[PDB]
Amino acid sequence: MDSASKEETLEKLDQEITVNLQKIDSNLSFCFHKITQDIIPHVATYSEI
Amino acid sequence: MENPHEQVQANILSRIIGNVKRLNESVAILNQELVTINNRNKNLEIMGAICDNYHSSVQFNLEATNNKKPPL
Repeated sequence: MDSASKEETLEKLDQEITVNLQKIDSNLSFCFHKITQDIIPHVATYSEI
Repeated sequence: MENPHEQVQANILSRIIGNVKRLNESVAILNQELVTINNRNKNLEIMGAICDNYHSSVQFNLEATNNKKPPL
């Protein structure tokens, strides 16, 4: 295909791995926020009820 | 006694040999200058390679995420 473009593709893989890691981190942080701020307080409210 | 053409042709041949020598000198200096200029310019391949690599890097970084702006 191309040599400059094959090095470019290796760099593509590097970029994609980085961005996928960032997305995974964001998703897990959202899950943590949902668990800590929403689910547990509602469980406590149900307990009080 | 000798044909004068022979003498005049020997003279002009001497002139042509001298002129060829001068041409050789000039071409040698030209080669030296070209070698020097290429050796000094060798850094520009480095600069262009890194600039091209960075341009490709930013282009695919705008491709990878959807952050590539629309064409103005």
